[PDB]
Amino acid sequence: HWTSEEKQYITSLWAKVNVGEVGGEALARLLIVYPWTQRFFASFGNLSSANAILHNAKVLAHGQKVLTSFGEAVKNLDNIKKTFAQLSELHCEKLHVDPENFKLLGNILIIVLATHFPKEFTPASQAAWTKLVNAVAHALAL
Amino acid sequence: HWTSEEKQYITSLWAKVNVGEVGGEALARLLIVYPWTQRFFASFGNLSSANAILHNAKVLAHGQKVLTSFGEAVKNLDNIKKTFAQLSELHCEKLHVDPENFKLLGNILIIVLATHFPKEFTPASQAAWTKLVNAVAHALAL
Amino acid sequence: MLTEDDKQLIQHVWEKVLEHQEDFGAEALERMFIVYPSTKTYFPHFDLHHDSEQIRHHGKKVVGALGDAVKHIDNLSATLSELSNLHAYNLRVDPVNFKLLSHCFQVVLGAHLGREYTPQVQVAYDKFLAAVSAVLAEKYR
Amino acid sequence: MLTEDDKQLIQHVWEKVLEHQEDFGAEALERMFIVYPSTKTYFPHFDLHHDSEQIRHHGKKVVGALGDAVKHIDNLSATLSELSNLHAYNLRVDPVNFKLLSHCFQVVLGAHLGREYTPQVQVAYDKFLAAVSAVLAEKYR
Ligand code: HEM
Ligand code: HEM
Ligand code: HEM
Ligand code: HEM
Repeated sequence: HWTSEEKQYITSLWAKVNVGEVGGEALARLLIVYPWTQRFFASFGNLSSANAILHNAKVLAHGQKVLTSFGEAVKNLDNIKKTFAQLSELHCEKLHVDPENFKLLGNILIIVLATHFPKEFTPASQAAWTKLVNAVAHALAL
Repeated sequence: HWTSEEKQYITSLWAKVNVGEVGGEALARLLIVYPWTQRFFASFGNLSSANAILHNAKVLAHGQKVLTSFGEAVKNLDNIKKTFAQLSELHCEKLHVDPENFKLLGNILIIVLATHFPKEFTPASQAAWTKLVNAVAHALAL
Repeated sequence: MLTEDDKQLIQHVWEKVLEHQEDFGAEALERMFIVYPSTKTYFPHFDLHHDSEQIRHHGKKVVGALGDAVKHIDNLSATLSELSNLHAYNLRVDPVNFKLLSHCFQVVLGAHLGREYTPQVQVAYDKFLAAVSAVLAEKYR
Repeated sequence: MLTEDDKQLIQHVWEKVLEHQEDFGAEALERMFIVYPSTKTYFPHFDLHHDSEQIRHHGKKVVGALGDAVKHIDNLSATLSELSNLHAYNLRVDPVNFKLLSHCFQVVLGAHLGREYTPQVQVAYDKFLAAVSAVLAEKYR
């Protein structure tokens, strides 16, 4: 499972993360880089362009909630499966989001973290965080 | 989990399956339709063409073993994860086969079963068998 | 790339499909809906019961577009331009779903062709269906 | 499709990459090897320790090919034809791995660019890297 070193790469970097900023970034990037994901946010209003998306208050607020959720994995690295069970039912049975999109959001978060923490986001750190988003993606695909 | 009806769609169709024929078919098709998979079979000799692959004794024998393995899932539908644990380590740590290829082989098997059992391979049957190969692919990706 | 042999193998199988565009299209759609239930959310306006008029009418339209693609294999993008704008801009179809429908179509083909759906035939259709899928999703790139 | 704006955003970032082809290439390769260890099996002949000559020399070659692709974005297939035959016929590279390396390259870019790796920049490079990946794997279709 998680090695003490991996857990350190995760907890130490997350303690510095601006959840609202990174969350809004990750979600806006998901909608912009993989536009079909916009299908699930018809109620968020104008998403007609990259700029419209980056200035969409609802998109930003939502990303904040998403990254906050990721935070619950960081804070309980050994019970990720149990922690996301509820959200798993929500995204599958209720929202019908193809699991592949969970992996894509994860990849986006990895890139965002890199742009915010170039010095600390070493290859080893990336390995630990990639393991993290993958575990969340796995738990949600449950 | 598995509904009695699903288990029936699996066990009843499998009892009629010619393991050697379907196995050879599935493996030959994997190597032909997704040629990069040939990378893992350098010792099997000539795979230089579709015809060469279909007449490759080693490819045929191997498919037989693969479908025989699938048979172990059919025969113990509730312990698939435990049944393939050994093979999971083999394909990952030892062979380093990307998990995505497990899904591709599964899809191929679905198509092969359809060409052999058109009458019995109804949409409902396909649903049960798709659930089966996916579970095997999941257990192996473990 | 699609070879001349691929095209010939495709045409031989397709003239059969053309004789029952509605039956094949509907069967491929229903397998997708039943095997991959998440795809049903794209059709809330459809009565999705077996053989509904909407499913049959739509199945024929899908087969019809694929037939046009077969006819203009060297000019896919242009030929499907209107459909590409539809699936991307209007319907927001997840690329993954094109693979699901392509796969279900191969199952229908395999079931109807029996031993004639050889590995060579499967390759040709895999190449073909993947090319059509790429075009119907190019608006995302 | 890649727009003119995409190309400009790509070029602006790339002239920086060109100043350290070796550093960037090696960093992208090492992240792939460390994050996705399965990719290392393609390089058994390589000394894979951090900054090995082989990794550095190869990283520059990869960046070099990407640079050529940037220069001939409208003629990718032909430009990478030799490389496409290599990765498919000789190396048998699993298509999935092109996505892994493309992703690691974006991480390197994001790390080096900071807030300049905007969503618009990411889109352009995503489109670009996906197009290059498609070509390097077209021999499978
Ligand atoms: C795998 C990473 C993801 C995590 C951790 C996550 C987490 C969450 C959480 C916690 C909520 C509830 C919002 C609230 O607090 O009210 C939510 C809602 C939602 N998510 Fe995700 N999500 C993920 C990926 C995705 C993906 C990939 C999609 C599809 C593009 C998606 C689509 C949605 C939608 C449509 C909602 C409903 C929001 C609304 O109706 O306002 N999510 N997610
Ligand atoms: C997910 C479905 C699969 C199952 C159930 C399966 C099962 C097996 C089994 C039981 C063996 C041992 C052969 C023996 O009896 O000695 C084996 C070997 C092997 N498999 Fe798979 N396999 C699967 C998919 C794959 C895929 C997708 C690949 C990659 C293309 C692959 C590559 C190999 C290789 C290289 C060997 C070693 C055979 C040799 O060295 O002769 N397998 N597999
Ligand atoms: C083999 C790939 C596909 C082809 C060739 C295709 C072709 C078409 C065509 C020609 C139409 C318009 C029919 C008309 O004019 O009445 C259409 C409509 C539509 N398609 Fe597809 N399609 C494909 C895949 C998909 C997938 C994967 C989905 C998502 C599950 C999808 C969802 C839809 C929807 C929702 C409509 C609207 C139809 C209506 O409201 O009647 N399609 N498609
Ligand atoms: C961004 C996509 C890629 C590009 C542009 C690219 C480009 C190249 C180039 C130009 C060479 C030849 C170097 C020379 O002439 O010395 C090469 C070699 C090679 N590539 Fe790639 N490549 C890519 C992705 C991959 C991937 C994903 C893998 C698999 C993990 C891979 C494995 C190899 C191997 C094994 C060699 C042989 C090199 C040697 O023996 O020195 N490549 N690549």
